[PDB]
Amino acid sequence: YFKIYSKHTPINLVRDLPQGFSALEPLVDLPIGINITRFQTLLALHRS
Amino acid sequence: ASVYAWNRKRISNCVADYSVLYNSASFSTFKCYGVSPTKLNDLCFTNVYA
Amino acid sequence: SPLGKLQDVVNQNAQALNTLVKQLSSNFGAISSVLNDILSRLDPPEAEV
Repeated sequence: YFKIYSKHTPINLVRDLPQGFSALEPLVDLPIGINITRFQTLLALHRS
Repeated sequence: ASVYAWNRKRISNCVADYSVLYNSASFSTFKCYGVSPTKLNDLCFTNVYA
Repeated sequence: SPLGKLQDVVNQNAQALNTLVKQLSSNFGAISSVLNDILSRLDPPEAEV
């Protein structure tokens, strides 16, 4: 089972991971039954 | 499938008829580990992997 | 903490009862700590063990 837990929060601070406590409520559990050993983050871009 | 490439199917979100397998009896070996071989495998299961 | 002796006595009793309840839900070398699942996941002969 591949479990993803999510939480959304407002933030007003610039950098370096501001402190605070927040439990992460579960979001989804994908019954995929596969092997994951590597992961690449995906980032969009802007063009004008 | 061949032994080395064991094929895995996930049995999800369906009711099961475990008793057809048991009463078929054509299965040479129907040995059950951890779960009863006396028709008590009819329990709620999160995951059935074949 | 003026009545610490009586508090210690009741705390020891409560800890003993809590330990007994916790030990109730211990596996004790079996497959599971619950007996109904043993009855439902084993035939009567194997389950007895």
